[PDB]
Amino acid sequence: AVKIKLTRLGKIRNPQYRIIVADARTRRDGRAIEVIGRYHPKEEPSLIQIDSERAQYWLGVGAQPTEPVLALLKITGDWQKFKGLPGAEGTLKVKEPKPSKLDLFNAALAEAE
Amino acid sequence: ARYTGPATRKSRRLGVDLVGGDQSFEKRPYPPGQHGRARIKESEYRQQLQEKQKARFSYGVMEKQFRRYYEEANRQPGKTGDNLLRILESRLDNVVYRAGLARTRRMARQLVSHGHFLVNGVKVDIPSYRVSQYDIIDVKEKSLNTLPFQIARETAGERPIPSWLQVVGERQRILVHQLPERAQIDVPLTEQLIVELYSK
Amino acid sequence: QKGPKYTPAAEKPRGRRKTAIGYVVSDKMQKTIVVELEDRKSHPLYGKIIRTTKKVKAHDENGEAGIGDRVSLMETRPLSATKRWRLVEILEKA
Amino acid sequence: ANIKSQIKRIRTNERRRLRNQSVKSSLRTAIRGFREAVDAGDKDKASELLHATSRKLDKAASKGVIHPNQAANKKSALALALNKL
RNA sequence: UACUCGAGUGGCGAACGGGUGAGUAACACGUGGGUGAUCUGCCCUGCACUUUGGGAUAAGCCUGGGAAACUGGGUCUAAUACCGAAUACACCCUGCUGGUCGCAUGGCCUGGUAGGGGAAAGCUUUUGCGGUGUGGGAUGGGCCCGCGGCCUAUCAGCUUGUUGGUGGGGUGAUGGCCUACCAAGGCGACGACGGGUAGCCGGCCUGAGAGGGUGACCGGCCACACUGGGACUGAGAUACGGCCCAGACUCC
Repeated sequence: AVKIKLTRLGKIRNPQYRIIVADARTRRDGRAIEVIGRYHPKEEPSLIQIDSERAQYWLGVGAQPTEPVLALLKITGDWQKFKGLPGAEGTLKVKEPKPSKLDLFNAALAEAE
Repeated sequence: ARYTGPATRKSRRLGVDLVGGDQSFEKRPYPPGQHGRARIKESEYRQQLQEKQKARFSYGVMEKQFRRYYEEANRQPGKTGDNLLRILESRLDNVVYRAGLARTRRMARQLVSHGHFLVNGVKVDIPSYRVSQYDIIDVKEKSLNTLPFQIARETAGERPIPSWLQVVGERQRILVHQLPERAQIDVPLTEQLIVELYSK
Repeated sequence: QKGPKYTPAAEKPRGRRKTAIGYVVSDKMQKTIVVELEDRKSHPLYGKIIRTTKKVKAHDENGEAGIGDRVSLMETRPLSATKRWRLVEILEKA
Repeated sequence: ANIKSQIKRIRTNERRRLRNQSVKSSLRTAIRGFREAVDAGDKDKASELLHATSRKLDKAASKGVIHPNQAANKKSALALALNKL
């Protein structure tokens, strides 16, 4: 089937995966049809970007993901947004944005003087 | 592979104060050796060579890494010579030298080499780190009991601090506010001949 | 509750074949003619605009077309080997 | 020969081929008889054997032995030459 | 005893993946199209269903033959395997016919219509799995065309299944793809027919730029699997770790 997959990218230590929707007879880093999301596990809260509408489309036409992707879609609620069991419940931890460069250096200035 | 030879050597060769306290330079500005008195041929090439020679020997970097910085400089949208110089001045060790915590350019290189700084929560034993705007350079913990550096922080009356630096730290905490620009730098030979050489 | 057994298929735009417009040279076979089509390209190195020549063999079920004509043609599925086009209408007589 | 699944698959395909050779041979007998009927002009026997051959083609395609498009071209030729004779 | 499981039947996968670039100057590749000229297991989506009947055998057991590889017969057992029959009348063959869009054959209105046929399988005690035909999807592909990409007339004639047509056969489909027959036609100076070399491309290197060289890695196509052919099964096979045959080569 047209399985919704993760494909590897990057370098030897820190992988970064792209969420693709392609045929099962492809290879691990081969040709695709549509890159639709991604997933950066190497940091602990693990960035996840998922174009929801297009994933819903591909689940409608007759895709069939694998277990890890299904886990991600259930996290975000995309599977739950397709099946409506409780509702389309976002469990997604957007990462804690950090004190920016400007605020940092202004804090330095106002603290030191 | 860091340089190792005498600072006096290149100094007597090309004839510039770069170290500052070089009484052998004052005593013998002529080049050294058996034909140290002898006369040299002039050209465009010799001048354009001597330019980068002086610059990169002042700052420690090597020819090829200077060429990498050059590739970035003419990759910029600005103009090659002066933006190369801004790139080249953006180094960590040169910033702290102009802050004046260190006696020699070798000494600033050595300080940053041995990991004696502590930048925004990470040890940085990187003698070529690039410092953009708004970089809070704190110094590490054990920095206190370095004896010649105690004397340094106490009576640092050597070459002044330029405009684009400052210290707002009782712990000798040096900070960037703007970047260097050539109108205010006023350092030896300008990089137009360098541009013409590397784009020969 | 019982869904519809049937569902019509989406409206598909039946594609637009090309046409070519040439001068007939022969009907010395049966039900087919040879047409010397022409195209103005540019030489992709020296930029000059170039007239070229192209034989193309066509077909008519009723044998309307003679020699020394100006026709309209349309592409279609292969009628047979080295037959690929068809006549539309004898277009500017002579 | 070296994979055991392939060994099992060998003997399996041998069985299958045998079956399908017999199927096709039977169908070929049917059409040969029909053509001979048409060719001698037993229009009665033409239909009386066409019915047989047609059911035979239908259940040939139904077993997936041959494709319904093929079976349809066959039946079409039969029906047309019966209409002409 | 079945948690389980040697071997066996039965499915399913094995055609993907992985490698090489000898051949190939070819719609093989790249781009842009066409299909009223086509197939699609699997995944999903819908609709209607899933009835009945039957034989035999592998294994196992007995035994023979051969050095082994392996084969033979007698006996016996089972099914989602094989074989029947009955429905479907959504599908398919043909006849008559209304409308409609066309780009010609034609396509469409599950068009109507006299009429002929075609399906299937049961296990399960636990998130429960299935099976049949049928329409609509999505994915994969097969076919054709335009166009672009080396050297060489110290390679000028080439062509007889070649060129068009008729009737048939053939494939999933158009088609000299094959068949008997009718005409003699076709290709070529814009380089046929030949020879030499060579996998193609996104790309890589250089260059101010054009352009030239070039096809490491990675990604996508093509072709190949000791040499040369062929077919099978099957949704789908250059069927690398399948078959057959003829060689060559190594072993018993």
